[PDB]
Amino acid sequence: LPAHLQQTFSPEEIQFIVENEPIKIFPRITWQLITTDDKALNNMVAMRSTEVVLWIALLLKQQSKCSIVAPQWLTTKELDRKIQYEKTHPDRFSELPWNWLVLARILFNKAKDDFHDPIHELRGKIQDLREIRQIKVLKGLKYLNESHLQLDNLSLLEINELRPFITEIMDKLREIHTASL
Amino acid sequence: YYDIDDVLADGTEFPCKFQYDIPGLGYNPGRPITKNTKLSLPLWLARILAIVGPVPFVELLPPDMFSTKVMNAIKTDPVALDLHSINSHFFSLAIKWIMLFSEKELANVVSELLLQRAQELNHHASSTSTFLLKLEEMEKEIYKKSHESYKDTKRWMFK
Amino acid sequence: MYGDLGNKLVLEAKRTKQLYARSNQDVNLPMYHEDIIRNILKEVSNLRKNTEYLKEQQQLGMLDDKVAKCQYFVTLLCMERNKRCLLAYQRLRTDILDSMAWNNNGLDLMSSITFSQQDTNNLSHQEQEYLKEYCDLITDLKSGDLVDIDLSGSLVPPSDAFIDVRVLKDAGEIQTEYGVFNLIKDSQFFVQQSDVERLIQQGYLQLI
Amino acid sequence: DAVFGDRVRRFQEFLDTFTSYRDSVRSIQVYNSNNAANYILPHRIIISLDDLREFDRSFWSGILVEPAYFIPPAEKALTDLADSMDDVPHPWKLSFKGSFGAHALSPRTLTAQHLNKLVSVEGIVTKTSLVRPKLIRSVHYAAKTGRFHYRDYTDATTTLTTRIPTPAIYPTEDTEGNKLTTEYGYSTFIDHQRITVQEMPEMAPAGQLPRSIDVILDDDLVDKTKPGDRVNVVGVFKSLGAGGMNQSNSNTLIGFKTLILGNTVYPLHQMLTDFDIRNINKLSKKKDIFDILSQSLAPSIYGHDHIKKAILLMLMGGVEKNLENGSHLRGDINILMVGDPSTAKSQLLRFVLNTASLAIATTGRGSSGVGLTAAVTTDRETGERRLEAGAMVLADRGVVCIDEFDKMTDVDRVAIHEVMEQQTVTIAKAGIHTTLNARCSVIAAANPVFGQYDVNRDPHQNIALPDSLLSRFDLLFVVTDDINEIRDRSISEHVLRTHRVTIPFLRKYVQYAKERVIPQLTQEAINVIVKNYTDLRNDDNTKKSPITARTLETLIRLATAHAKVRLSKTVNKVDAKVAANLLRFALL
Amino acid sequence: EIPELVPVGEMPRNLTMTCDRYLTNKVIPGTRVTIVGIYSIYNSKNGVAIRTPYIKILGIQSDVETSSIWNSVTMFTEEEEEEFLQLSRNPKLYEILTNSIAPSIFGNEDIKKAIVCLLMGGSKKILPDGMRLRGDINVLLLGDPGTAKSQLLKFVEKVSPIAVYTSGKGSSAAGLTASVQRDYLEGGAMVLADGGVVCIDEFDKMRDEDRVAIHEAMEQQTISIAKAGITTVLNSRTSVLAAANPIYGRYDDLKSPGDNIDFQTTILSRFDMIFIVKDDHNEERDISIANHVINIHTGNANAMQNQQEENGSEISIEKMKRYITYCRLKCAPRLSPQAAEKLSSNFVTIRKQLLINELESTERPITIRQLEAIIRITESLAKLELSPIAQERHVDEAIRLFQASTMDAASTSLSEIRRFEQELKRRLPIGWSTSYQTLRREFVDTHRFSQLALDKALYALEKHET
Repeated sequence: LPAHLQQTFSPEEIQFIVENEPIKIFPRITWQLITTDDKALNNMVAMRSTEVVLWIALLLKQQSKCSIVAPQWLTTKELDRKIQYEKTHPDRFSELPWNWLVLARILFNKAKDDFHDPIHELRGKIQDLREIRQIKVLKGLKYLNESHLQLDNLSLLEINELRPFITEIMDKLREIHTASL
Repeated sequence: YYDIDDVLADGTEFPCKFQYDIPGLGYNPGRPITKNTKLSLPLWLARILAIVGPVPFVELLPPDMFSTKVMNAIKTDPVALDLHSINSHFFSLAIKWIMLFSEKELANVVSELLLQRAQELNHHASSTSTFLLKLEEMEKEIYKKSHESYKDTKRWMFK
Repeated sequence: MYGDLGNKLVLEAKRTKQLYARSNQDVNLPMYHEDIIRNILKEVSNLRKNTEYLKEQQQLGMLDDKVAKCQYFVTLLCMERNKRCLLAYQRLRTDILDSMAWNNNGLDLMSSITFSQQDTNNLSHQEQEYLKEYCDLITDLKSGDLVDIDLSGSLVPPSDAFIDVRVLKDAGEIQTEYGVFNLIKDSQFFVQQSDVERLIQQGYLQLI
Repeated sequence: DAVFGDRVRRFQEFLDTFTSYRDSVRSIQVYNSNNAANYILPHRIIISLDDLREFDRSFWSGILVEPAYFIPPAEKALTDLADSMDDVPHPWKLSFKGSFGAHALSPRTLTAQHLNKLVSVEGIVTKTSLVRPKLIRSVHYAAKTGRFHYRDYTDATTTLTTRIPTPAIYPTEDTEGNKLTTEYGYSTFIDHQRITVQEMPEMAPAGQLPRSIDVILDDDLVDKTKPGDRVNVVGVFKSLGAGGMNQSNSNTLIGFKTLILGNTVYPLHQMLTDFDIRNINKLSKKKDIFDILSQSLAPSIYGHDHIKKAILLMLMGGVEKNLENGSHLRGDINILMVGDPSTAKSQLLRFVLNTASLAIATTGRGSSGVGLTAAVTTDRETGERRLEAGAMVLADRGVVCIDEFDKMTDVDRVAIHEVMEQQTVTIAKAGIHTTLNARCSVIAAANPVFGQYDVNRDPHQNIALPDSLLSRFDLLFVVTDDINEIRDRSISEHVLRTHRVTIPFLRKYVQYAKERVIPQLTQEAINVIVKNYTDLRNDDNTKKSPITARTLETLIRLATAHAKVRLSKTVNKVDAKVAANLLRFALL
Repeated sequence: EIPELVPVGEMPRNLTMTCDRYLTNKVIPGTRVTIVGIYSIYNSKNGVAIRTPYIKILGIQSDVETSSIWNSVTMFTEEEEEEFLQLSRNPKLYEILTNSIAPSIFGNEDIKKAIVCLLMGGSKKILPDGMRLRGDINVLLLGDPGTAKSQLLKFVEKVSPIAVYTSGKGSSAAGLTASVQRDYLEGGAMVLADGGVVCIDEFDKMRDEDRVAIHEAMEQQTISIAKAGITTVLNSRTSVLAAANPIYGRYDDLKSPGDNIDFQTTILSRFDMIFIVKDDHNEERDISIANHVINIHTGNANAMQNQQEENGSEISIEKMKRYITYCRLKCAPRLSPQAAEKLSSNFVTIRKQLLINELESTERPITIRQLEAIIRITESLAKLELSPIAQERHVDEAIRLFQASTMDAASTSLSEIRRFEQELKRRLPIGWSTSYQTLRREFVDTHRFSQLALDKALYALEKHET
């Protein structure tokens, strides 16, 4: 009996999910281990980038034995083209990593000192792109009908927050209408 | 069904008059109930009495809640309308009465009202005041679920 | 007036959902109502008694009247109504219950079901037999895996993966499994998620 | 302002498709011409907001959000449609029913989000400022140049919208220099008033003071509501006056007093046809009806059949007889009830009141003195000595109730003597000096004049209110709740059964009976009431007291009343016997 | 400014403040607050120049506790239903409640229970026709001082969800309940305290004109006001609790039990439960109360007994109120048939027996109103258990309780002053030049005559036939 939530995912569970996405790293180190699902790696070379899963990068970052790379889409100069492209298409939600909220929480807790110009900038940027996008969702949510919605490109977290609401009142709405014919 | 909202929804009284005489009154010393007597019946028994008959046992006189004055007043300002006062059940209830009487006209009406509440309820989904007091019980329950998804996702947002 | 006692009963059922909702969930159900449902059962026995009586009466006196049908129809519904109440309440009670048997048993080394469920004897023994039979039922699921579970716990995912537990007036040391953590009031153990899951449910650990 | 034209052409269409209002306008245009053919109706057409949403939502949201730009083009459109009606041989008014609301508000919750927006207030109305004319259209006559000359005066409440103020005085030699005399009675005056509205006393949150706002009532609406009445006003919410910003003194921070114009004022809380009169006519012949009737008064009250009989016999009341060039003999019958409390004496009277067709109730002390105008003093206003009807003038032709009739000051009683028998009130006050007529019927319930010794106590000293009063009352009924044991159990059982030929046909039964027809008097009866009367004096003056010619008068009134109950065009002997009976149970 | 600091010997000054927009109606008058705002001055001609001070507010913040609202919610929380429904399960529930009301006040158990059955309201019926019976009852505490009744009322005032204590004659500038003031109903006791408890003292010392209003109000719950330009007919759902002060002391018990209030017992007839009480002294009980006070002064620590009563059993009275609101709104009780017939037997025995008692013209009473009272007690107490249905034993308590009230309904003269004969005779055969005036001058400097005394002896002799 899962109790909470249960129909929607838990906010934590979507991080539990996203940490399964691989991203590049800069190992300080120069057994085996096969583990199960990793496939990697031959002993990591210091000052050499390589591709590994996230939860291990985070794990090895707590010990500061590795320096995570910043994603090419996580930058303020990069985000600028994205909010510029977002203000100008009030309908569509543009192009999203789909994890961007949760990577934006996770990579800022520890890895923060690795980013170039992380301070007081990107958080200001993504807290914004997580603003106009949210209100655009609430103003795109007036057009609700059964059964269709284009939620286009939308974050996993954004999906998860509003899920019970939409997929509940769709189940009051479509419920009268299917049944009245 | 097992959920409390439905079995409670069936508890509501309707002004339904009898098509026929029925001696053996279970309600008191009639003994029979004279034809065309208007007696309030809960929905649970009254639901299949309109089907089984080829003339049904009951007329199904439209409930005061569905009075065309109301179905008109809900087309003005739903967001400021107080549902919790009138029944309080509406959607749990109205959903049954639309099928029972097979009325198309008001579908398009309530299907609108419930969008208009909800475009307001995504507004109190962000972290009440007085308004939370006037929701219908089941609608209210959805407010719990949304507000909880949001609260929890905010508490996850930081530490 | 006819079937309304069930509406009041489920109306009361609702408030336990209110107490399980926000909530906070400590369990502590007030009691199972045996009395009010006894009233319901006496009322329904009344009903079915008049039902078989009239079922005898159609055989003689009513002579298959068009009206007769109604009694076997309407009053029959009432039986269903009580049922609709009686199960709706009851399943609700099993929903508030089995989940409790889930999240805590309880947990290592269960090692027995005791001191849990503050309702205890106040809740009906008929439910408690179901309950003990149910945790006996889940012991077999515990015995298939072999996974291992460890299922009762860890509804919330490990991070990362070491935590810090601050003692909360617990004695201690009762940590026999894996190692003797030597429980000591006012002592925080920089221990892995492993034994933390198991020990936090009991009430020893406090801050994760 | 082609958009104001748009509003007019838009509102045009709304009418005549659908045409459901147009028939009412036609009805208004026709009814007044029917009064023109005879030998009053306000001109305004109630618009249900209900219908407005079906056509245009855009124009619907406007009337609520910005009524200043919308109501007047719709109005000019309504006049425009009233002139295309039939035919020749006025601004009108909108109403706005609703379909509330938003905008639903009590006066406590209002200001400013609700300002410059249609509003339906509701609450108590006080103190209702006094009705007064207001000038609108100026009309003049030039001579010898003739023609016809008019100015149009725009006040603060003119139309809705704000406009450059026209006032005041008169144009007086508009060019060229011709003389202009004011033409009165061609020129138009719309009446005008304002009434403040307090929020409902029962929905008041706390000891926090009540907040009332003022409503101006234009045209017809005037004098439609007395103060203290439940009212749901509607209207546009208007802020008028400068906040002091107009001048150059500042003064303070207080400013922009607000009020509501218009608009509707929905208040909130005989006909015998063909068949009824037939029911009476059928029912008149039945011989036992009197007892049934007498039982019809008391669903909740046991026994007292005699007393109920009495109250009917008051409702009817012995015609009225005014002799040629001589005084008139009193027609109506007056009643008193005396007994220990719980006797329902105060409970009975309200049921007297309801079905009574009038009249005013008065309980002990009191007001308004009950006597004459009371010579209300002083001032009110300027110092002018004025007076108003006492408490038996406005109740004329009706049933006055008096509760705790003993507790009333003797000063008043002195006047009641004049009211009851004499049948008139006389005011020599200051003053207006006149004899004005109050010919009311009267009931009174009094306690046991100190000490529950009402049952055992002597025929005198028990009443407590000597003397002539005791006589004036035609019937003195005693109500000691004293067992009579076997009578107590029965009463209890009755009350128990209660704790779980009608009531609406009674008064209808009564009015026809009252104006039709007066039974006169017959030589069947007279010897009966003479025998009876003489008996009473001779024997009772040994038994009890008081007895006078007054009693005789009463005998005749009762006879005639019971004749009315029988609907008989004549007095009868049986009736006489009845009067005998009730006057006996009065005495014994 | 707050009364603690710094009044010294002078009346504290009051600065005028303008709230605006969303801070408006944020604060109920009477609640302590801490304002922020700018400080500034306005002109307001009243020289020279003399501009007067005000504080603009941005923005206001109320103290955490002080009626922040909404302390009156028709639903409350959840855990409250839980613990309430846990309290409904107590066998000693009634009994433990009767111990909550007067921690300080000793004895007086009948009064002590009567308060309980009062607060809980009663049967309320809207049944057709328009006539509606009401709840709940009335209570008279009348008796000589040391009864603590005037303090007890202060207590009820605290407990009851909405309550107004007015002893008068009202007080101070607010009319005794519903009041007409001109710009309308100015709202008062009977009004400002509608739908609940009203506490009155000096009940016999109230003015006439509003006494009428009361007498008419208590039965039909509605008062009609015809004053000036407002003829309104409002609604007082209040249940009056009155404590009268009796005259001349114990002899008034020697006197007929009624006859106390003015010249009329009708007051006592309207009132359902009349309790004659007294500051009775028993060395056992007197030492109890005394020792208790010695404990109270210092070393101070007795008021703890209530607190351990709270740990173990008793209710905090902060909770009792929420409870009363709860029971009051949730459920409306109804009596059982056997209980009904039982009460029929009750009342007919009352009527018959006490009639037989009054065969002798024994001076004292019985109204069906009293029966109706008994009813309202049964429903009240039924609403304590919270049950939708009444029971027989449940009523069996009520009959006896009201029986104690009847015992209160049940309970020579020197004649010195009454010796008005001397004057009436050999003093004045014409009675004139004397009357109430003579009795004064003759008894004015004779160290002697009270108004009631003078009238009593007069009424006495009037009646006596002398």
